[PDB]
Amino acid sequence: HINELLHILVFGESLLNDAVTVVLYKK
Repeated sequence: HINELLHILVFGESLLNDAVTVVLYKK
């Protein structure tokens, strides 16, 4: 799809890369 390419895209742009570490690093 490409309709949310604007929403779901930013909805978690980097906000995900920050939650993927704290859980992988500091766990």
